[PDB]
Amino acid sequence: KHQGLVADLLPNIRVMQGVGHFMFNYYSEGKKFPHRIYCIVTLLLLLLQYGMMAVNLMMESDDVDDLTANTITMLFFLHPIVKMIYFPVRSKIFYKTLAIWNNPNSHPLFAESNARFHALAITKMRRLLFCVAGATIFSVISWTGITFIEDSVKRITIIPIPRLMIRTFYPFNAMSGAGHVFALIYQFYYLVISMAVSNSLDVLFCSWLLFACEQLQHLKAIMKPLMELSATGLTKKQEMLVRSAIKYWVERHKHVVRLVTAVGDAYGVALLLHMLTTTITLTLLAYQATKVNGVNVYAATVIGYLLYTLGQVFLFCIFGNRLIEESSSVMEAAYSCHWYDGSEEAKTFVQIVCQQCQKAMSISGAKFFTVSLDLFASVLGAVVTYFMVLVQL
Amino acid sequence: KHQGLVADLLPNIRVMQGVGHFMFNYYSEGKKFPHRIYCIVTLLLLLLQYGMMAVNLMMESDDVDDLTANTITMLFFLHPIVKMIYFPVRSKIFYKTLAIWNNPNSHPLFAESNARFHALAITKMRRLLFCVAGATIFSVISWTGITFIEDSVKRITIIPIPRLMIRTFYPFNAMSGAGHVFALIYQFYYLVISMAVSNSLDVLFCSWLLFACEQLQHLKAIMKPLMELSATGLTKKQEMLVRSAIKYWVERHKHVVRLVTAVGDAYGVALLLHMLTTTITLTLLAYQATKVNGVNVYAATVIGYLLYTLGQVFLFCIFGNRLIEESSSVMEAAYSCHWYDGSEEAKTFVQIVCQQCQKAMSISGAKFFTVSLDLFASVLGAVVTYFMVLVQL
Amino acid sequence: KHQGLVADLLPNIRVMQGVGHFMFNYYSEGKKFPHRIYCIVTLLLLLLQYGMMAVNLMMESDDVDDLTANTITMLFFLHPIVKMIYFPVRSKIFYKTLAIWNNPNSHPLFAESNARFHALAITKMRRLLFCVAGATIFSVISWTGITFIEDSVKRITIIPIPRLMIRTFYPFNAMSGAGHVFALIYQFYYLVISMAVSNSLDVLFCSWLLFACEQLQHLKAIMKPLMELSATGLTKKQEMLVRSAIKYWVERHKHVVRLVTAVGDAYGVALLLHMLTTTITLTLLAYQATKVNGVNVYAATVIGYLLYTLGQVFLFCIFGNRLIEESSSVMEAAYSCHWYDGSEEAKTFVQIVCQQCQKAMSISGAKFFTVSLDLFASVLGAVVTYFMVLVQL
Amino acid sequence: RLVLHEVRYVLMAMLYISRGMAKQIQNSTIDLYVYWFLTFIPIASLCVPQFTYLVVDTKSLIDFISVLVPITEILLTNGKMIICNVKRGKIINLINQVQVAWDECAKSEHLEIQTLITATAKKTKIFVIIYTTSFLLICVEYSSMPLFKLIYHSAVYGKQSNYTIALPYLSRFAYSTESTTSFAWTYFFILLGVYLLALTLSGFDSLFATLVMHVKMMFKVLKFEIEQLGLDLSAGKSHVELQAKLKQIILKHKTNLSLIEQLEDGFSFFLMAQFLTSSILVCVVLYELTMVFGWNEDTFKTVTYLPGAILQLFLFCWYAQQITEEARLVSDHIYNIPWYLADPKLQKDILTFMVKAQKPTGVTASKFYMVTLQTFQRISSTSYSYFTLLQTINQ
Repeated sequence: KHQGLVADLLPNIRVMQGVGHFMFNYYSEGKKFPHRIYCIVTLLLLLLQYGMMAVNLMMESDDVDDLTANTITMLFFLHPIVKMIYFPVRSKIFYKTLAIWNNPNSHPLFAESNARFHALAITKMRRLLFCVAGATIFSVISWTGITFIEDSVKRITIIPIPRLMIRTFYPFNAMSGAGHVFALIYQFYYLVISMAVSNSLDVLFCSWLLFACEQLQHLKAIMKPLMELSATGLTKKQEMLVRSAIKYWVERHKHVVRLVTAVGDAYGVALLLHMLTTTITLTLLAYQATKVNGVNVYAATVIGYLLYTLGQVFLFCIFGNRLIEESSSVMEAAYSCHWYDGSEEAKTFVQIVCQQCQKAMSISGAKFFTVSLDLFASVLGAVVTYFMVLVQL
Repeated sequence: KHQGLVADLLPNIRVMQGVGHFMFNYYSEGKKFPHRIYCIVTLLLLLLQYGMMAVNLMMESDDVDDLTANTITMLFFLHPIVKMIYFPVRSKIFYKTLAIWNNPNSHPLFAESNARFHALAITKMRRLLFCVAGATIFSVISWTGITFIEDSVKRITIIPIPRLMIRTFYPFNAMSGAGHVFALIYQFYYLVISMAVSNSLDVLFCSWLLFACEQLQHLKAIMKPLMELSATGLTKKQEMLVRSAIKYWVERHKHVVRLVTAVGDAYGVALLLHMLTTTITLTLLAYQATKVNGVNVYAATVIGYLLYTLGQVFLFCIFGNRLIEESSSVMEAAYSCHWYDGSEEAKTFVQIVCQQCQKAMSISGAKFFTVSLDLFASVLGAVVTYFMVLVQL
Repeated sequence: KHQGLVADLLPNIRVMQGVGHFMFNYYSEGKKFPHRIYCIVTLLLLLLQYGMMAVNLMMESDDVDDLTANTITMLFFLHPIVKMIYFPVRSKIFYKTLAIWNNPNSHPLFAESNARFHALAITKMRRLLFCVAGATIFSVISWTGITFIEDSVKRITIIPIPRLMIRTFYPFNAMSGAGHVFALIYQFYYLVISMAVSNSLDVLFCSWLLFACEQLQHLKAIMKPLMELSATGLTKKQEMLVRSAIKYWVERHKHVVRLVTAVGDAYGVALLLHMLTTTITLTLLAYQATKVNGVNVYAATVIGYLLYTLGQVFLFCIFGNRLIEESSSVMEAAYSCHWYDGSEEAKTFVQIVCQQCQKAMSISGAKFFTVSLDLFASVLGAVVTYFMVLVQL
Repeated sequence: RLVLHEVRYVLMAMLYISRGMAKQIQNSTIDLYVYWFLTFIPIASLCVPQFTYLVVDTKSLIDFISVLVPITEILLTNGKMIICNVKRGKIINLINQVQVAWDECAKSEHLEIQTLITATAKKTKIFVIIYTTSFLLICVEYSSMPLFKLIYHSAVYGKQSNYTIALPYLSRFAYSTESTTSFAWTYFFILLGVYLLALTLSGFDSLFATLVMHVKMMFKVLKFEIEQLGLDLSAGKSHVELQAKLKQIILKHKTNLSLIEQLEDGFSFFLMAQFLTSSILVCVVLYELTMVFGWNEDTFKTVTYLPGAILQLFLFCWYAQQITEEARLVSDHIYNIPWYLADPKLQKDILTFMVKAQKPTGVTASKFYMVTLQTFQRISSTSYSYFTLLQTINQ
């Protein structure tokens, strides 16, 4: 919890540890033992509820609509389990990534901009974490309220059904007795924990991306005065200064590239699994939306599911796209200085940088796609087209 | 069987010859005559069996389900026939490709890296060949077992049908007598030979691609010390040494480009035909999967067909994608050296290499598409969408 | 006739003028007045037949299938009329294009190569024309052939319909000897003239593209001895010789670029209108193919329509794709020479040429799209997808 | 002088800017708040009543869609009002920079630049006039048709006319309108809102197109300067003079790139919302036409709603295409000079110039895509595919 890129992200690491995202790496060994059991317990509880959910879906397969709703719930709550199991297996690469920026470069002339942009990155990371936490809390409260404003009823004739936030089969009578209140408490805990683990892993990915983008911003900001330093014939000392500045710029850019590659390594398969689950979720959600008539509870539930799913996709796409834009705009930043007035070394450096910048940095979901607003647009178009085809038929 | 790129692929060549892929080029002429007849015989038998399958299609056209199954089988077994005929007509370009790496360049400083990466390439080719052979054997065994676990019955009333591994029409009574065992043996041989020929040609293509990729890796690994060789002004001996190293690097890169172009010329039309057959196979398979209900034999057969087809496509796509990725990453490797400390010739060499690497090497199916994981993703999405539409209708 | 690019294309120009394609530019003034009259008459005749077809469409609109057939024929025969009217209005730009290569560059060292490639171009052009001519003739014959092997009958009861090659309404009897013979002769003339004018304009476009591609081939071929001339410190005479060679190369490349730009300006709107018509043609043709059930005449007619339409599109796309490929191969060939042994001017020339060639030459349908095999693939995929949806529904 | 003169007039007529005719327009908060207050007028007079009628009084899907199309157009126009009010500062700074560039160019001693200047001024004036006049005519006719009907009926049939006047649009208000005073005041506010919306549409579309025209003129001036550098190369002038001339050319290129950047920054969200709404409206109207195909009165309304949408899309697509095309052609212009006659250093500077000039530079739609003519082609293709698939799947 000391070296760079772990001190900056320490609040997010603490959230993830608190919810149960393992990570037995960033505290004193004294807490190493107890926390572990807590994690296991949480996992077990999750699985328990998940299993008790799946069992319900087995006897809810007589009809199609209830089957569709149960399947959507199961996929939505499969996301967090997949993420929670995914992290520990790849903890090696995750810890390699979190220790990438422990020993960065330094130059006297660019220390001030470096510090300014580091602080800006930290502030942006904290803001993102708080915003996502607020969204998660709002979603939990909305679920816990909608489960009460509506009416619990089963259509066959009318048959009362236990009023619970998540449909589930329980060995006990979870209708009116203390089993009812126990079930509500357990389901509330399940909702909070699942949403927390999923969104916290997503936020860690996005925070890595934000740090990379801010480092690119600093690189451009110092690109502006680097040429002025070169422009000025020149004495040996000035030539050495230009060489050192160019070395600093190139090495910092290479460091940013290393960080981006490590982030991709760490999270590509997670992105692929997320999108695979999403696809089916969105298909079922389009079928469900085909049945909406009015502004009743059903519409609220369908819109909530669609909004949460597309919001996760949209966060990923936003930050991938921002990385792409900064990496590309490096060239514009390099062109707008007085490169024609510099020395031969500076002009060649600008040339090579401009050649390099033609390809934008990006994160690929296991080489099957890249995260960007184009991906979000394609997903949205596909779901809209499928919904139109459904409604026409 | 002595010169480079044939000593490396020699197990592949021997397997291809043994299965009956003509190719009367890489043994003592004394064996040229016998082997030839063997090849012809195989083809005849293949076609013979193939014909008797098509005949069975004609009298099974009363219904649509049997017609669909017969057409799927016919295309699946059309693949190997097309490949077997395709090789001899284009054999000249194949032999030209296999002799392309007979006289590569050599530099004292980069000999160890070249040897290491050549050995790595050879090991990877051997691993790929063994894995593909194992998959082929597994498929053959699965077919031969599933034909027996299931029940041979035809529906009108219930009509017993011969228990054969492939639906076929035979002039004799291939149900109980020696005809039954003869048909079983003949069909086992047919399956083995067809799968072997198809997969062996594909594995040769993939081995070419692996060799190219490993050569690119060697190029990057040696690019790292080349600049340091230039950086140090330089005495005339040093300039000659840098010129020699740059000449070596550029010539080796051009050689890899030549090899990639030769592979593309050799196999583009084969890729086009393969995907043309696949398209219809996958369409019919989606229609068939629409009829699955349970975990009975039918589901197993359909899933196996889809798995095999998508596996062929996936193999092609993964190796094409690897070629693209290595060719692109050459630019990153060129940027990441210490060029800012090098001389002017080295810097111009870096600039030109980056310009060249702006575009990535790839293999196209007769300019009608490129083989990459994007193609596999598009195929998978198309089949999934068609299935969804079919179930909706 | 005595100037380049109109001497080479003279057979195409003569064919165009012969079929009535205006272009009163390339003969003695004595023939100016007669030829014009002929052209007008042809157009008149064309339009008259067209009108006589449209009237029939009015009385064959109550039914839906014959409406589709009539609409397909009307669009097919719309293509030639649009091309015929299009040429004269834009004749100025066509004449500007045909006069591009009247005064080209020349260098003593690269003369021989130039001549060879020039000769090559002419040969290819001739071949193309002949091939297309053959195809055109074949189509006509096939058309006539079918019109006599099928049975001329209309379903209401069976009513005998006049046996003509095109469904049309005529004031004449159109069934007795005189009217039937006149209708047959007139419709044969119509078919020949329409196909000839359309394909002649198309072939002119494709021949322009062929000439451009061969010029690019010449530049790539001669780029090697240019560098070897640079490589050798040089004396003044060698510097001047290298400068003259570089000037020749760059000027010829710019001339090719100008030719491509002029071709695009001349033919963009023609391509746009062609594809606009072809889209509706292919939609109606997919609906028509939905009704094929093995009958010789109907299946043959539908397959002929589809083949002709896709063949026109394919010709345009293939020649555009060849242009793009040659443009990029220019960079590829600029790389593969002994620049590392050259001087500063030669290396800078290589760098600038490669940078310029990073963007490929292309022809766009008035900037609404690009003509390449990708466009043909898109058209084919759209028609196939629509057909599949239609058959499933 | 005063680039975008007619645009300044039309903006002033909208109270968007009170001192438009100044050489350096000023952004004053008074205009901001006045324009916000004006923006709230059409919302209350047009948007809310029409939306209420759509939600409540509609009885069938056909009526729903027919009422939905015009309401969607009005909502889009109000969104344009709000977006441009928000981007006021950037838009005004862009206009000021364009004016500065034009003033710098107008001091030229070369007849070619003067001809370019005159052609650009004439083009902008004519385009603004035609577009604004046509849209004002359309909106005024649509709004005031019943007023003219009343006047004509009163004049012809006197007091015996059996004609009762109604508001120009199908809408429902919170209060009654049977009273003459309320009816008159609501009618006046409806006309005020319609006038504001029409001026918004015309003025902002004209501003986008005219800024594109001026950027194109600047690119042509850059082309002229590049050609002059080529002539100086042929004439064989010393190295320092060629360096200076190339430096000036690069500075001009940077200025033009800055102008494109400002235009994109100011109009990205405008274009995104425009394209989204137009495409969705096209799909909806195609569906409606399919449901009511054949000879009848309903088809007329859809046939009228379409062309406005298609032409509005085409305008933006065409001018974004022009921006991209010129930015690209800079590379050809710089390649065509006799650079091989210059010593290697100037050739390397030209190489960096060319590397920058080749990058696709244009105007994006909220960064989702770059707007060009291919965007219109894609929208048209999707519309046609949707139409055909709808017809087939119908039965």
